[PDB]
Amino acid sequence: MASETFEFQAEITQLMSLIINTVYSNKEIFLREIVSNASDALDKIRYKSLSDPKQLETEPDLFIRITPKPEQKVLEIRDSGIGMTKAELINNLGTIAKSGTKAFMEALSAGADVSMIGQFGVGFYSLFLVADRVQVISKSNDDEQYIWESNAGGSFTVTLDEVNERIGRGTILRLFLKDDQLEYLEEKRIKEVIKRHSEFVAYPIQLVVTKEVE
Amino acid sequence: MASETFEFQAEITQLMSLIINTVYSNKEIFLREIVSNASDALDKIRYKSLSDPKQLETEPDLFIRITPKPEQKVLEIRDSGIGMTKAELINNLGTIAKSGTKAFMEALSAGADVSMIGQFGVGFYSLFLVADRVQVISKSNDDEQYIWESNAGGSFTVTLDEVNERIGRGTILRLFLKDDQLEYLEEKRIKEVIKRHSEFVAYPIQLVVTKEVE
Ligand SMILES: Nc1ncnc2c1ncn2[C@@H]1O[C@H](COP(=O)(O)OP(=O)(O)O)[C@@H](O)[C@H]1O
Ligand SMILES: Nc1ncnc2c1ncn2[C@@H]1O[C@H](COP(=O)(O)OP(=O)(O)O)[C@@H](O)[C@H]1O
Repeated sequence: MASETFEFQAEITQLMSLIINTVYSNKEIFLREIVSNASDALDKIRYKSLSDPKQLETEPDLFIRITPKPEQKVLEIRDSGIGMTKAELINNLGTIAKSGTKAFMEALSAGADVSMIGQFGVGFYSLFLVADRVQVISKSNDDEQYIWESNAGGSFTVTLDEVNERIGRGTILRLFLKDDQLEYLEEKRIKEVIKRHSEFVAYPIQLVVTKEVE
Repeated sequence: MASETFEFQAEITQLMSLIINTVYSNKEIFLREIVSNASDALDKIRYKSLSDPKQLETEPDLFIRITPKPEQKVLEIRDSGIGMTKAELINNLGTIAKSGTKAFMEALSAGADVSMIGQFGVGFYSLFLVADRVQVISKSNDDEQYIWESNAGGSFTVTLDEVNERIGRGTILRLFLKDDQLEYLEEKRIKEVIKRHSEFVAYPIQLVVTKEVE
């Protein structure tokens, strides 16, 4: 299964190391951005389903699910939202200019809290506060399952997915956490971050935890 | 306290008797539109509060509250959302052309479900399925409390509010129910309608009920 490679729009590349190369204190904000994005994609499929009810049948349950994979130093965040086709992944996650990218960077220079990233419509890129590599695994009703992958350099890849679990519909954000941000694999830390910043979310937030039988 | 009178945009007046003069079966949909509008106004104040936290201090609790007043044949639906100033009430609730009004009426003629009214951005006017008169009582952080009132004719009034309970911030939709839609004053009916159409709402929905002490 052959990967295709794409270049990021210049300012997005600039943003990603303005982010991956911050001191910044309040790195936990990366999870509120993901949950907020997940909730929007779930909004979209629900809104779409108003006039096309069958769109929901590929995955009738509407949820956000967080799954630590400590052996792999990975945190996953799944939603059963609208998903992205191959062309959406390429268009929406890097090739096309985002309206607020340059404005956000300008605001950051002037002293804005990184927390405002969401208000500039580029909150997706905050994942690079905690992760040096990411896969977005996504299944839209309108396409096959694909994997988009980035290590914050100037190119990303998109590959037809023949290696991951089948998602009915929606997206898995798969974060390869930095060796110093491994706290985010912990059940108590996750819970704490969710209650602080994601209080008004209309969908269940599920946490998957593994325990030894004693 | 002197009322001012305003004329509705022509097509809105047309819509209001296309609605108040329907047979239509599924009139319960009027409550999902109100809850959806309440949730949006709560979204707006929360979104606004991201960069102006003090906006929330006029009413720190974020809620939708439904209160039957059977003696008056009234149903109220309150939210602690962003509210509307006098100028917003005049602009947003009747004087200015809404993008979907004529399109909705055209779709209705072709056989669309009245339920689609929300998708055309004119869902507010569905209240006239069950009510022959309405007051919108509203308090924005940016203005005094005002009352907008309509009986579905071609004019509405706006009055400085010196007669209703003070709301900290937000809106009371006060419906004067038709003599044949009094079922909507009933605790069990309300509950049933809410669970069917308002399952993914991020705010608590509170129901106020009066019971005799036995
Ligand atoms: N979980 C997801 N499901 C579907 N689409 C997504 C998801 N996460 C991000 N996207 C897409 O990426 C775009 C960029 O996300 P982001 O930078 O947070 O900006 P926005 O404010 O538009 O969400 C979104 O508009 C959306 O189309
Ligand atoms: N509870 C409320 N609080 C504040 N504003 C409201 C409320 N209900 C309605 N509005 C205002 O009236 C407008 C018209 O409502 P509606 O016809 O449902 O269309 P929309 O799809 O814009 O909500 C809204 O955009 C909003 O500005």
